[PDB]
Amino acid sequence: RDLEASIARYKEEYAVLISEAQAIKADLAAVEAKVNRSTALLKSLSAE
Amino acid sequence: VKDQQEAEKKKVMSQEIQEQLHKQQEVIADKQMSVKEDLDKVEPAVIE
Amino acid sequence: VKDQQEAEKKKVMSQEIQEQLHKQQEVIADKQMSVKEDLDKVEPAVIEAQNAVKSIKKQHLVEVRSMANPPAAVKLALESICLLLGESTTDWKQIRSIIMRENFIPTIVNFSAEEISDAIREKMKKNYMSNPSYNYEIVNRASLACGPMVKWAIAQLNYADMLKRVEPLRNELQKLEDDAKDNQQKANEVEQMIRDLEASIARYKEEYAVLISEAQAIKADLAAVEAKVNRSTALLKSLSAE
Repeated sequence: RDLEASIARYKEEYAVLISEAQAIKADLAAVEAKVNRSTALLKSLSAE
Repeated sequence: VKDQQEAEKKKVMSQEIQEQLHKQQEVIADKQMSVKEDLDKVEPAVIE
Repeated sequence: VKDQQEAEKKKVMSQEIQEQLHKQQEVIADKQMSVKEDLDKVEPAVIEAQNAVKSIKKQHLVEVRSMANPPAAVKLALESICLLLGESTTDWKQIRSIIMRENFIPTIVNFSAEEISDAIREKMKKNYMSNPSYNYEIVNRASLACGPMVKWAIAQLNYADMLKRVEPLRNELQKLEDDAKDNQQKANEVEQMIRDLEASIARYKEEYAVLISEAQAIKADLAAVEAKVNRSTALLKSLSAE
């Protein structure tokens, strides 16, 4: 049970960490959208 | 994984406890006959 | 968990391999000394066996038709025929046994351990009474035909009565080999099926971290939806008076 508790409780709170990682990927994806959108406008005004 | 395997290693020696449960049956069977022998013998002395 | 445990139960089967590899060390050590014994013994026979093929028809056929065999050849040809299940002491039986064209085949077929100890013990006694004979007259010039076969007849006696020292060694090797070879087949099997489990686990285990994260994504979305429901319900009850 000491292992089982260690097996159990140190399995799902560690799955909370990957949930935080998912937020980072979403934030990185949101930034990546800003990366291309800003670059697209930047090259649009190259003629100007 | 290693926590589970160690737990299952203790589950393997929990099967050893099942063997000791078979030993418990041997202990109980030998004890019951010894108690029966004592019951036929010890009781008159207790009255004395 | 069980697949790895089954893989680790096969790792327990892999834990048998280094015991079997320790048996391999026993096999290798026993093989090396057996090979060393073979190297000290087998090599002259290979030379003699090749010399049998090198023998020319003219050397043998001419001397078979001789009206009297030389005394050097008589002492050595008689013992050779005793190997051929034709034990005899007459020259004509020697002549007949060699006439057949099928006699060029068994110059190599004859093999050492077919010899009975009593038959072998007769030859050392024949060796003692004929020690100056055999290879010594082969070197002289007794006959070109006798050369390859006399030394061939000299051998097969340095194998018997001491291959019996190798018989327990080879029998122990056979017990070690057969136990190891079937177990070594398991070793190849265990390694393959360990990878098969691990490959299955690899495609399965690594996807669960994404899968549980997907569940974490749903509960995060579920909390956001639930928060909106409570917030919007508070708005409606506040806007109820309006």
